[PDB]
Parts: sequence; C-alpha cells; structure tokens
Amino acid sequence: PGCLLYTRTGSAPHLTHQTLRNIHGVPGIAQLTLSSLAEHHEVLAEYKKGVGSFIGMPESLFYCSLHDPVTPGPAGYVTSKSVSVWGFGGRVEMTVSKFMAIQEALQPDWFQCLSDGEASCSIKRARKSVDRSLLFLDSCLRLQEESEVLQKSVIIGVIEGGDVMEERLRSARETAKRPVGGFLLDGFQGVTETRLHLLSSVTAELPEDKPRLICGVSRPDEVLECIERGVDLFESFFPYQVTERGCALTFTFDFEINLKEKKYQEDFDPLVRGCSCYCCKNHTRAYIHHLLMTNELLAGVLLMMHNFEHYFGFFCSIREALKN
Amino acid sequence: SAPRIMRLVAECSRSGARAGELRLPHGTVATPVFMPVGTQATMKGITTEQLDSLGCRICLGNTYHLGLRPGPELIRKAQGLHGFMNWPHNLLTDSGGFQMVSLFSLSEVTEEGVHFRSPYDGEETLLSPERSVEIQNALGSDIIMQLDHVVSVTGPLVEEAMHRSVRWLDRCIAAHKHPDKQNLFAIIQGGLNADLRTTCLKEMTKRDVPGFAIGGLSGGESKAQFWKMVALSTSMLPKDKPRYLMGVGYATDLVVCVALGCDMFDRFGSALVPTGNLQLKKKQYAKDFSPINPECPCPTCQTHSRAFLHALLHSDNTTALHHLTVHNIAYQLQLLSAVRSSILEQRFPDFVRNFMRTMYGDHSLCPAWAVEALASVGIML
RNA sequence: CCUUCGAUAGCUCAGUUGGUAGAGCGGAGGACUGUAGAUCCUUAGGUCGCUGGUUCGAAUCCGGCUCGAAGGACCA
Ligand SMILES: Nc1nc2cc[nH]c2c(=O)[nH]1
Repeated sequence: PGCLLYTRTGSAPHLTHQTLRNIHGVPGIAQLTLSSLAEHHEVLAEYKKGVGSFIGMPESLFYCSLHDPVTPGPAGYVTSKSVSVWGFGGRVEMTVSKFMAIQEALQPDWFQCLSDGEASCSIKRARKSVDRSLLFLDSCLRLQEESEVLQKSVIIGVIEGGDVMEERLRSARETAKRPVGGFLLDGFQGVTETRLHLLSSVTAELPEDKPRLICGVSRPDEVLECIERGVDLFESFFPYQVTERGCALTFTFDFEINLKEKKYQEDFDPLVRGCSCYCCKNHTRAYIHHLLMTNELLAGVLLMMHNFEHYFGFFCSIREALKN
Repeated sequence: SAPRIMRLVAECSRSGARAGELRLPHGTVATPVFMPVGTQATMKGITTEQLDSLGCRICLGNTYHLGLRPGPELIRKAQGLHGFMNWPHNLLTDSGGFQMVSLFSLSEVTEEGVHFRSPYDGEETLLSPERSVEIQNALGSDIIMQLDHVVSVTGPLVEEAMHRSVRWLDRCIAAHKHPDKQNLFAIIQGGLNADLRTTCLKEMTKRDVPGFAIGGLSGGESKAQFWKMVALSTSMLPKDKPRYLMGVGYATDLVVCVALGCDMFDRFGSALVPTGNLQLKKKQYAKDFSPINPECPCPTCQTHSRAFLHALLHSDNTTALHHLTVHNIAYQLQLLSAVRSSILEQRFPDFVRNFMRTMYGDHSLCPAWAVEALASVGIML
C-alpha cells in the first residue's frame, strides 16, 4: 500500500515551503488535485518546463487527482465526457480535449482517467456504464500517444459497474485488459457493509501488477477496512477537516477534541502527553488554547502541522506493519 | 544613576546619524534597529522559527492584551511572556489601551490609574503604575514600559496629560524594584507645540531614567513637522541613553529619522522591494516568472516566483500571508543592515542619494519634506 | 428506446418558491507604521451547459436535445 501527501496548490494547506520542508515523514509523491489546477493550466500552457519547477519542488513525483478528497463526490455529478471536479478549477465542460490540454500544461507523472458510475454513492444502466467507461478509457489511451512529450505520462484505470456486483466484476474484467498503470474505485466515498462487500468483490479480480486507488476514504476505520479489502493508495483529507473546525486529533495508532473549552487553560502539557511527535516539542496546549480563543492563524498552522505529522506517521506505521 | 547602555563607534560627518550597540541580558541590539510589532507578525502566519531565521533580535508586545487574557495571575504563575511565544531574543512591552481613540472609546482615567472595559464584566483588570510594573516584571522583558497618557489631541488636555504622565513616571520609579535587571523608557508628550515639549524634555532630563522615547506624532501631523520635532528632541537629549521612536517603518521615514539621530524604530498581501512597496495582488505581472527580488536573501524570492505566489495568494491564504510577511520583514532587516553599513564606513551622504535613486532615480521626485530635512542636516542631493 | 435526478463567480452550494444573484472557499485595489474591542476597507471576477416557449420581468415556470447521473439494456 501507500499514501499520497495532500497538497493544496503545490504545498500543504496552511504550510509554506520552509514549514512543509520542516514536516517529517514526507513521501516522495505529491498529490495535486486536478480540481485546483485550472488557472495553473492557463499559466503552464506556455511555462514549458513542468509544474515541478513552477512550485519549486521538481524532484517529487506528481499525481493529478480529479476529486479533491475533502469534497470527493455527490449523489452524482460525474459522467464519461467531463468530470465536475469539486475544487478550484475544471468545472466548465472539462471535456477529453480539455483534460488533454490540462495534462499537457501540467505534465504530471501519473494522470488520472475520468471516473464514472455514481451508483455506489442495476443491470441495464450498469452495463451501459461499463461500456461507456471502457470507451472513455480507449479514447484516452488513443489520445495519449498522439504527443511525444505526453507519452512520458501514465494513465490510471477506473472500475465502475452500477449496482449489481456481477456488472462491477465485468467492468473490472474488461478494464483490466487495457494496459493502464493503475486502478480507481469510485462511489465508495466515506463506507458501509454493502459497499464493503462490493469493494471486496471488485478487488477480488483486479490484477496485482497495478496499484489500487480510492476516493473519499480517509477515516482510520474506513482506511483499515479498505486496506483489508486490498486498496493500496489513499487520500489524506481527514486532517484538513479536523483542523478546519478548530479540532485536534486524539486517536492513537501506536477521534477529535474541540479546544474551544475553558478546561484546557490550566494544563501545561502539549496536546500529546510525553510522545515524540512535533506537538510534544513545538509548544504547549495552553498556547494553542489561547490562540484559538484569540483566533490566531499561528494556532491553525501548528494544528495543521501536528495533524499532518500524526496522519503521515499513522500511514507509515500501518505500511510498515503490512509490509513486515 | 541609571547605567548607560549605548556605546558609540560611528557618527555621520555631514549628518546626525549614529551607529551603536545596546546590551541586554537576553541579547545585543544594533542601533539603528527596527522592531516589528510582535502580535501582528505572529498572527499573520509567521512562526517563531521563521521570524528568527531572518536575523531579527528585538520584538514588541502589548501588556494590556496579555492582561485581558488569560490574566495577570496565570501569566505570572508560569512566567508567561518568555516561554509563551517562544521568542528567545529581546522583547519590548507596551502599555497599550491608549490608542488613537483616547477617551472616545476608553474609560476616563481615575486617580489610581486607567480602567478598561471588556465584553465580560469579570474580565476587566486594573492597570496602575505599581500594577503595571508588577505585571511587566512578571513578563520579565528586558525593556519595561511605563504607564503614560498617550494621545493622538489639542488644548490643555495634553497639558494635564503630561502632568499625569510625569506623576506616573515618578510613581513607577518609586515602585520599580530591579533597576539593574530591567530598564524603563520614559515617554515625552506635549501635543503639537514645542515649548511645552521643551519643558517636558527639561523634567525628563532632570530624572535619570535609563531610556527616552517620543510619542503622539504619527497619524496627527505631517512628516515635515514630525521630523523637525524628532530632530529637536534628539538634539536636546544626550547621546548616552537610547532614543525610541513610534509610528515608523517606511523606508524613507526610517532613513530620514536615522539621519536625524534615532536608534529605535517600531493581514498581509503586499511586498516591499528596493523599487518600493508593491502589492502582490496586482495582475499586471501575475504571468511573469521572475522573482520579486533577485538579490533579496529571503526564501520567497530565491525559491518561488511572482506567478506562483499570485496563484497561491488566496489559494492557500495562510501560506501566502506567511510568505509575504516574512519577505517584508526580511526586506526591512536588509534595509536596516544596509543603512548601518553605510554609516559604518562613511558613505551615507552619498549612499542616501543612491537610496532615493533606488526608488525615484533623481532629486526631483524626492519628497519635499525629505529634501528639506536632508538640506537642514547637511546633505545636499 | 424507455423512467427517475442532475449542469450557477476559479469552485462546493444557498436562491431553484419569478425580481438580473450571494456566503464558505478562489480572486481583485489599498492600508502592515506600539492588533482582541474579530484577517480590515474598497471591489474585480457569473452570456446560471445549450435551444425554444411563457411573463412587465426567468438561474427559477414549461418541453426536449448536446453532455448527463440514476432505472428497464435501442441489442442480451
Ligand atoms: N513604545 C510606544 N509605542 C507607541 C505608539 C504610539 N504611541 C506609543 C508610545 O507611547 N510608546
């Protein structure tokens, strides 16, 4: 398995270049949301040396994800001619040609194919979705080879088969024929027992030579059960949600608490008691409590850094446990 | 007798500019220096490490807001101000409360001191000169503020303001308990006329306080009369004690006041470069990939471009605000270092011209007040 | 072919119940000059997917198509 560093316009949200570099456990791959790279598309249409130099970090690998994990899916908006990526760009009829132009301007290492199948959020519609998604993947594969510079990029496949698990199996079977560099699961945005069973059935057929991607799943329990099913790569929008509403993570891997209460003004210990995390060394929880009462941005920065460090450490620990 | 904390090694031949050092138990300051306001710099996004990386050695704080929350008792129990913001360098505390609103938004000053209002009835705290010195000793800053009637304000209101300022200075001197460890800076307030200010200089020079300051200037008068008052105050005061100035930070203002003989100087989205102050919100150069300043040592210009920051200006608001604020503070520090260097080996009367040549390019576009001040001090463009 | 929902500032959504558009989040001009009386003021940026009808006036009422999500497979 693995993890993708959640990036808000190159860097982490509420994180600058130096502050992000100060974060430990940073993976070598940065997940750029295609939902927030439209104005960047017009800017990079003539920048002509990639987005890695544009953001200042050219040495890292880039993944162009469509759905922002914070806002990953409705009851249904995604079709197989455009994808209403929830974010900061790419809403106005982002057709196949628009996707090609955006990925030519950005030049991502791996670019994600457009999703489909909003049923998981019975047979006839499922079969239509399967055939349409296969046609879209074929069109993207055909258009990817038309540009020599674009040929360095990698397509990521998608699996969508309506409601009936048999049609999802047939979608996975027929999509796995194409030589895609990855696989995606849509409609499992978080998950329940029925969706868990559908995910297990879908993943029971996909070949192991390509990675598996899921969207909308970041909670520790949902992530754990999806890994148990066989999903490899995950998103990291949970710390952003926890920090946005003035809350600090508390679950130990080796929920959230709201600090807007008067009970934390007497404790001199940090948010974590005697551990080796960043919060155990930066300040004390009374400082964050005061800064939250005064509504100071430095509290947000510290909470964001601590949440990201804890989440990345959790992913590193689970990956080490699974590998060993 | 208060010890003299300033030693002089360089002074301009054609002007009144000086270069010196101030010794404090927590650090050493190089005058002239610019102290950024600590509360603003902290809330704009900059962490302690990022601000310290630029090389700043002096910070500013307000004691009134710390008294409002979480309370003097709690801040005293844990020795708050030192280990709270994690600032390792010297910090200057301010009494606060007496903003430009004066009595229009603040309670009338009683005999004991000044009373503040808060949304909660029990959140109010007493601010007496004895209470002020006690809470500032609790803070433990190297420079201790003294309670003063800071005004924005004409008529005899300033007359009784300076009377009560002298009375509270005497009370603070009588109530101060560690003169050696902490230094107190007096404040000179006389409104708009100079004769009562001359008298104020008289009594605060009769008292041997370890520091001096001037206030009530910015936001009420033009720059010409401001620099004239600063020049007369600096000429009156001796050279063995530091001089503090408020309402400053602009490049031209700071350079002119340095030439006059000053020593101390006090929501992002704009940047400061040698050509001047330019808003990064501008879309005229949102496409150009060149850095904001090729020669600026700040990480923002040397690592990131104008186009990327323009795309990130609100995309990640905290990141952009942090970058802009750290770039501005780095520019201010670099300007102060360049001015001090020009002072050290005696190029200032020429270099100042180049300074305006950095922005304007000729003496014609220079501000009239700056030209008058330079001509009076002995530097002709 | 058939049935139910869905398309609005860079973008999630309120408005969708007829008053030419707002908030969160993007982004515009300017102020950082002793910030907790709340990161502030000014304000750039929307042919509301397309077409057509209704009305003094349509993001809104009404039909369908291009692109559709969801149901029975134009065919299985
Ligand atoms: N340190 C200090 N700053 C300011 C800013 C306005 N007035 C004053 C003052 O009296 N003292």
